[PDB]
Amino acid sequence: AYGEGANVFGRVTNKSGFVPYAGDSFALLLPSKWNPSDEKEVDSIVLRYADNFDAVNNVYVIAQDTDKSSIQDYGSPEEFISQFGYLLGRQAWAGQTVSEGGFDANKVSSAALLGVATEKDKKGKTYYKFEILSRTADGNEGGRHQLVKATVSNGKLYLLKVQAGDKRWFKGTDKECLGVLDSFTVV
Amino acid sequence: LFTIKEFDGKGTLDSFSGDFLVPSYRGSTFLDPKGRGGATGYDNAIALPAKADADEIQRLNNKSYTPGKGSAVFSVAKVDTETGEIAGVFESIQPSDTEMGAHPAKDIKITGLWYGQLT
Amino acid sequence: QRVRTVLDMDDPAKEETVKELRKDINN
Amino acid sequence: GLPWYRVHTVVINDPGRLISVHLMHTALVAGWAGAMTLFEIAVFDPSDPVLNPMWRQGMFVLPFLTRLGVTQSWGGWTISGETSSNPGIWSYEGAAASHIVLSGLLFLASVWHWVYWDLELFRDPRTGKTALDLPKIFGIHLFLAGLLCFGFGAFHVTGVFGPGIWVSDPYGLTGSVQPVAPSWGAEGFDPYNPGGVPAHHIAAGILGVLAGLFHLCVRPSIRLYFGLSMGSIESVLSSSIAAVFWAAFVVAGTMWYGSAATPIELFGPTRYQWDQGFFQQEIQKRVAQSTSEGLSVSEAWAKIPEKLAFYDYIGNNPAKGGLFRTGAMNSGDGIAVGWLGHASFKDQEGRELFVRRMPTFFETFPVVLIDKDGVVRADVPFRKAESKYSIEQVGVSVTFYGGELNGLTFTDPSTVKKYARKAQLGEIFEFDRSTLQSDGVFRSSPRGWFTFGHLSFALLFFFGHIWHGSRTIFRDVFAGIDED
Ligand code: CLA
Ligand code: CLA
Ligand code: CLA
Ligand code: CLA
Ligand code: CLA
Ligand code: CLA
Ligand code: CLA
Ligand SMILES: CCCCCCCCCCCCCCCC(=O)OC[C@H](COP(=O)(O)OC[C@@H](O)CO)OC(=O)CCCCCCCCCCCCCCC
Ligand SMILES: CC1=C(/C=C/C(C)=C/C=C/C(C)=C/C=C/C=C(C)/C=C/C=C(C)/C=C/C2=C(C)CCCC2(C)C)C(C)(C)CCC1
Ligand SMILES: CC1=C(/C=C/C(C)=C/C=C/C(C)=C/C=C/C=C(C)/C=C/C=C(C)/C=C/C2=C(C)CCCC2(C)C)C(C)(C)CCC1
Repeated sequence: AYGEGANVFGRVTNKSGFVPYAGDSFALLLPSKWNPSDEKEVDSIVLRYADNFDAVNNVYVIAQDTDKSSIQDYGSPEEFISQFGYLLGRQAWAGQTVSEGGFDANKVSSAALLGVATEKDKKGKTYYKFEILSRTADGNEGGRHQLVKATVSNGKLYLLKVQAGDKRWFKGTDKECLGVLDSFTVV
Repeated sequence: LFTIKEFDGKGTLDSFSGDFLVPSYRGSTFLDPKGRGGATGYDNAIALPAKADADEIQRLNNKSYTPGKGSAVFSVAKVDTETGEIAGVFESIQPSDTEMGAHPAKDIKITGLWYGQLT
Repeated sequence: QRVRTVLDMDDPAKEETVKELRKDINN
Repeated sequence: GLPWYRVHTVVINDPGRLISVHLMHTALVAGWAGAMTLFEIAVFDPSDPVLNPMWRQGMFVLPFLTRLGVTQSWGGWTISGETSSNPGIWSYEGAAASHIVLSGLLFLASVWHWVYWDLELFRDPRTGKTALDLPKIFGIHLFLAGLLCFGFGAFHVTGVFGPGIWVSDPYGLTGSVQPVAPSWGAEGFDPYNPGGVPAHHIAAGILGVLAGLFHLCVRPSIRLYFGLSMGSIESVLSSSIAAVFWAAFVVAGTMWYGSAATPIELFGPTRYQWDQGFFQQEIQKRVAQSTSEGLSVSEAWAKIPEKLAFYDYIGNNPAKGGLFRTGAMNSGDGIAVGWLGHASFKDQEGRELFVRRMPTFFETFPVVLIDKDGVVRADVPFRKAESKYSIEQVGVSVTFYGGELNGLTFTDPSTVKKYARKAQLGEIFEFDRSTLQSDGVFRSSPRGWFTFGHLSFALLFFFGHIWHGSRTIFRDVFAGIDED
């Protein structure tokens, strides 16, 4: 019964499609429609959001712990991403299958590394940024695009992974996924 | 799956015989009418919450997609040497689908013609 | 004896248990 | 002539043949009770009251015999697993035979009343026309019903002269037929208090006797006589059908939600005991106790009774059956022949995981293993590719405590998956399915079948009450309107 007036003819609210989230020692932009989720597929996850439509489009921030002084000590972007294949998800199939079609041998999952790049930031931070297309034998949603932005700060390895469906990707979740990706600042 | 892939035929112009791979008829992501599969599936009959047991391990607890082998003999006749093309007849024997390991395979004998161009 | 432990142990198996549904305004 | 749906109207104005058809109906119902008892005795297996109780065997009237005191058989066995050396006349077969004899006697009385219908008792002494003084008859019947209700509550269920009624512990472990003291306070209106039954029957019998005396004495008023049509037997039929479906709704709700008069040892557990974690909570509290006292986990799970473990199992849920899944629950999932023990799940990291139990709605439910803090840590995935929580990836082992697998630990995923899928249904048991050729699909409990039958009868009787109230109020236009 606390009297507060309604917003009639009150112009607009924030319709930017993004909300600012400041976690512990990082700040990033989340999609406006995505709900937070308590799921932690990696035990060193400090943040997770998922789309109200489907939980295929998700995003998480790994904090973890590292011993290298900088992510540049991981050799290269390719050598850095070769060590995080468990982010993809282990293939639980154990039978030999050469009848899946363009999937090598006994494989029902594949990861095409579309691009590797190095992005250096205003504060001196350098980020490794990764486009990966993971595709399965059934090929759910035409494959899933993974967006990784990682750097080493303090004494920990901050990593951002954004997962989207390819059907969602050409539907128009590519814009919001890249907006999440390009807003990851750790310092 | 009438297939000839990876056929390694040794022999003569009159007849050369060899083996070829016969892939599984269904992929591992194929789902049975009860939604049991290989790469996907429920792994058991879930419409029967107290029946999906070890006496039907062939149907639900295991799904097999092992590739097989097939034999083929080819014979060459009617060769055009000015256009570099060859005709002939072929004789193949290959196994059938094993569902997904639920039944033994039958043997199919395929006779027919074949054609090719060289270089 | 530890009602909090038995509560947090019945909860993941069944969220509709009356121990979880009772006096949880304090939680 | 008459439509086929009006034949029984030929006894509306024939009190003797109305008595005759009532007597025939009573004979048929008593004969059904006796024959059903003999069928259930012939097919009942009493050798294991713990893991094969009567509600696992499709027994419908056997619980109603056991509820009021009949607990022994002429076959030398007691329903509580003891030995009956002198069952007496009032055994299960004795009650069955008494009902058969009663059915025969009522058949003979029905024949007599059909033949000798033209009794001067049914003639009004003033005009000589056939009539029934329905207010006076209701007074007599209400007086008799009050006397019988008072006697049943003051002598049978109190144990003063009768045997008492079935009373159990809250968790259905140590139930027996006991005398019951009346509860005259507010606790007497506790539905689960057994003491409410004698107090209700004593008080309601006294009130029925007083109201029957009132209806014997005081004639109805002319206004209310014409308003309710107390000269027409069809008005009495409509009001009786109304009262009967009211009672049917009451007994259906009481059986479905449980009460002191519907014990779980006789009718099976209720669905709300599974929904609200009744037996699960009791089992876990009994395990938490004696762990603080200083016992290991291998014991204090062997201390858990197999009866309680069987109660904590969704296959005993009355709301997990089907409309055309017929017969005993044993014909559904086998005869339970042993508790395998509690299954504790752990991952490679050593944290304890619990299988998410299947809710009552779900015919099928995904297997999900959740940690202490509510985070899903493992599952049996539908998509075994790019998965992150499979049993193989997480490294889940299972250890059993207290049962036939006590002390055993399984680490292979093929067996961890099946034990997690079984733990989805609650406590894990071994079932003999070859004896009855069980089809592996859950059946319904006798309380569920009772509730379904009585709710359906209650709605159909609501329609019948509407139809007969309509017939009473609109009798003069039953064949048509006046046209003027
Ligand atoms: C078993 C109990 C019982 C029954 C079946 C009756 C039956 C009778 N009583 Mg009654 N009576 C009794 C006990 C009983 N009495 C007791 C305990 C007392 C106190 C001593 C009396 C004292 C009494 C008096 C003083 C009189 C009657 C009379 C009557 C007659 C007409 C009733 C009438 O007009 O209904 C009313 C008409 C109705 C249609 C009632 C229908 C009920 C409602 C509408 C159902 C609605 C349900 C709805 C969905 C809401 C549910 C909500 C929920 C919370 C309840 C009838 C023969 C009268 C008579 O002629 O007797 C000589 C009379 O005047 N009775
Ligand atoms: C209030 C009524 C009632 C209730 C609740 C029960 C309940 C029970 N009886 Mg029972 N019984 C009853 C009256 C009742 N009975 C009577 C009147 C008889 C005499 C005919 C029987 C004879 C009887 C036998 C002989 C047996 C049972 C058994 C059973 C148990 C198994 C479940 C079941 O009913 O089968 C499943 C019930 C159904 C599938 C109900 C059918 C649904 C409706 C009626 C269908 C609609 C009509 C439809 C148009 C018919 C067309 C079909 C046609 C094409 C063939 C259950 C505890 C069994 C048991 O376990 O014995 C120990 C058993 O073998 N009872
Ligand atoms: C209406 C309420 C009612 C109900 C349904 C029950 C039900 C029960 N009572 Mg009872 N009881 C009640 C009221 C009730 N009682 C009251 C008012 C009293 C106080 C008097 C008691 C005191 C009590 C005692 C003292 C005992 C019970 C017991 C029993 C049980 C078996 C006896 C029985 O009824 O068999 C069903 C009976 C019939 C179907 C009647 C059969 C009629 C026969 C066959 C006809 C006559 C035969 C004969 C040959 C006729 C020709 C005569 C010719 C030879 C001259 C049964 C569960 C007994 C027990 O403990 O059981 C283990 C027992 O010993 N009751
Ligand atoms: C010393 C006093 C005493 C004691 C201790 C009791 C104790 C008891 N009486 Mg009571 N009673 C007494 C004297 C006493 N009575 C007297 C003097 C009378 C008058 C004769 C009655 C008349 C009476 C009635 C008529 C009822 C009881 C009931 C009960 C039980 C209440 C708990 C329960 O299970 O309710 C559970 C029952 C209810 C809560 C009834 C709810 C009915 C609702 C309002 C309507 C249901 C039908 C409706 C049309 C819905 C249709 C379907 C819907 C989906 C549309 C308990 C055994 C009830 C009983 O037998 O329960 C099994 C009951 O129905 N008593
Ligand atoms: C001497 C006679 C006698 C006795 C004592 C028995 C004894 C028994 N019969 Mg019964 N029975 C008999 C006659 C008898 N019967 C006759 C005449 C018939 C034909 C109608 C039957 C048909 C019958 C069947 C259908 C069944 C039995 C069953 C039973 C057993 C349990 C009874 C029970 O659960 O009560 C439960 C009884 C009630 C809950 C009735 C309560 C009365 C209602 C509430 C009255 C409501 C209206 C009332 C006028 C309101 C009063 C108002 C108030 C103010 C006073 C028991 C062995 C059962 C069993 O297990 O058999 C194997 C069962 O299924 N009997
Ligand atoms: C105890 C309650 C009761 C009683 C005493 C009556 C009595 C009467 N009804 Mg009925 N009625 C009731 C309940 C009751 N009804 C209910 C519950 C329904 C709704 C389903 C109705 C709806 C109704 C209608 C719509 C009609 C009547 C009519 C009649 C009259 C003739 C019936 C006849 O010849 O049927 C003859 C029936 C047959 C030859 C075969 C019926 C076979 C049925 C469909 C299946 C078998 C039943 C089975 C054997 C019994 C077990 C079920 C039981 C547990 C209930 C008679 C006065 C008629 C009337 O008013 O006439 C003027 C009329 O038209 N009734
Ligand atoms: C759709 C429902 C409905 C309909 C339209 C009928 C129709 C009929 N009833 Mg009734 N009746 C009903 C259901 C119904 N009844 C139910 C559920 C009961 C209880 C068992 C009865 C009990 C009853 C008796 C015993 C008799 C009839 C009779 C009759 C006839 C005369 C009209 C009358 O007295 O109305 C009855 C009046 C009502 C149904 C209105 C009830 C309104 C109540 C008081 C509201 C109370 C609300 C209150 C706040 C409680 C809220 C509870 C909540 C918290 C859960 C007529 C054919 C009488 C007759 O003359 O038949 C020939 C008769 O003898 N009725
Ligand atoms: C213990 C075992 C007991 C055994 C059971 C015995 C009873 C079995 C028979 C009872 C019912 C008989 C019904 C006769 C039917 C009958 O008598 O004929 C029609 C009947 C005739 O009414 P009248 O008053 O005009 O009849 C005069 C006399 O000739 C009839 O007695 O009308 C009715 O009211 C009855 C029901 C409505 C009729 C419609 C119901 C049928 C529709 C079926 C639809 C199917 C198509 C589906 C397509 C999707
Ligand atoms: C004569 C005589 C005698 C004998 C008797 C007898 C032998 C009886 C019986 C009887 C009987 C033995 C009975 C029974 C019965 C039954 C009934 C009556 C039933 C029924 C049914 C119904 C009604 C049902 C229906 C249904 C169905 C079908 C299914 C489901 C659904 C329903 C439920 C609806 C003596 C010597 C004693 C004495 C002298 C005389
Ligand atoms: C004689 C006489 C009379 C008449 C009466 C009547 C009319 C009666 C009736 C009756 C009736 C009306 C009866 C009925 C019955 C029924 C029964 C007896 C039944 C049954 C059933 C069963 C046994 C079942 C089986 C089964 C099952 C188990 C389930 C389902 C299916 C089947 C079928 C398989 C009068 C009164 C006039 C007079 C006096 C004398």
